[PDB]
Amino acid sequence: DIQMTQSPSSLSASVGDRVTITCRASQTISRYLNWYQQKAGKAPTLLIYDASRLQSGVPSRFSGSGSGTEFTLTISSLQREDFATYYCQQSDSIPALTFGGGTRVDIKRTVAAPSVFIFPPSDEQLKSGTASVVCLLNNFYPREAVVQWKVDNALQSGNSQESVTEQDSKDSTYSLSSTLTLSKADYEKHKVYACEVTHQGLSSPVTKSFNR
Amino acid sequence: EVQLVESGGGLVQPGGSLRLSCIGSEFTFSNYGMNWVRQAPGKGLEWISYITGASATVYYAASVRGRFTISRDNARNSLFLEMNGLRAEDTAVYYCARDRGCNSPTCFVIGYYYYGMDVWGQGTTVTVSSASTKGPSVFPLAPGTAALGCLVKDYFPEPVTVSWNSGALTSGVHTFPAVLQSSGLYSLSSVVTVPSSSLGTQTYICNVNHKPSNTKVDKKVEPK
Repeated sequence: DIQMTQSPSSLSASVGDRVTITCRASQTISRYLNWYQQKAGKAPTLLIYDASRLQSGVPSRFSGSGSGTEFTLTISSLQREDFATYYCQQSDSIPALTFGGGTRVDIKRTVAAPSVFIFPPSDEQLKSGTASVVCLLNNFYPREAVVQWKVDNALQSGNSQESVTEQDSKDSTYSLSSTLTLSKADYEKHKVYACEVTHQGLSSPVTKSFNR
Repeated sequence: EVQLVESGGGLVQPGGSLRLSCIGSEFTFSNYGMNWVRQAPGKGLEWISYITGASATVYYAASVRGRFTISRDNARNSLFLEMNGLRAEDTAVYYCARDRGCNSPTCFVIGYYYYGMDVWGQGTTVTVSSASTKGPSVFPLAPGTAALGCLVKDYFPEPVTVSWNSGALTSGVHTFPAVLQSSGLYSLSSVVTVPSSSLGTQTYICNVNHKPSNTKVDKKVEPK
């Protein structure tokens, strides 16, 4: 398949900013390159075809350029309705028609470190044999964040899952919840439970912990 | 306006089959090549299949692994995707999309895929799972700002809803997307930040509703 490398994966913008997104194809595709917009909860819509031609109804602030392997989508002066995810797609070779990985355009605000909270498992849950330990990273920006779990200073890998909220409509932040799952039997064999958070708003990682 | 409407999504067991439908309106369906494109939860767009207007050519992405069949009934303005050998990783929203077919401002003579896909349906959701319907267990996340919450664990299928104090508490609430556990059951958390000074005095109750299992739970969350 032709591989499409789309950059960046995440860009923050303010109303009025110019935005540039690039797409590079692994082999030449002439001008057979399209761009789509996908708003949260909606199907994609076609913005540009033939590298640079605007679909009817698309505002003039959108433009596309390039041929061969290197292509660009530019928004000249971003408006509120343009916060969305954008995708390139080559239409030179089938199968497979291939999409870039997407560019998520979110609302710019100042950096905000997370407030971090750790929650032990409840006694009620432990009665049925599993322990969930939860780490909350509240109201941070930007979205990139890393959580590392430690149990008696042993790094835990493979036994946690996390999810992240959508950007808050009022304060433009994100929040993240991570759950470490272990058996009650293992939980009761260890003392110190810790969540270590790395985030751009902190010049060193922050750890929250409890002793069982 | 010109539109496409998908249907047929739902829950199917691994190894099973499912037929999706896509009905077009207000255009001459037989003139256009048609596509299926899918999007797994939180992931990007993946093209999966193509059929020409006259049905004489079909293509499939390698990820189909030659398990699916694309077809159409132009007399009923309908495109179909017959899926077989389904696996958990086929869980996604499935979109049907029409070829633009030309690079002119208005397309009268329709070619192939070279100029993108100009009309998309709203999508239909397919979930592939062997799990059985099950209501959640609700556990406390016990608490000058304090955080508290509820862990809504081991339920199937989606969705669950969570409110706090019967809807009276909305400020500072974050209800997170569920995660799919290796057991095949979902788990989610809902949290709220509140003044620490309110902890001895204000009651905090999370109201959980899992309609698929008719399970409702009200959990009062207090300092341990």
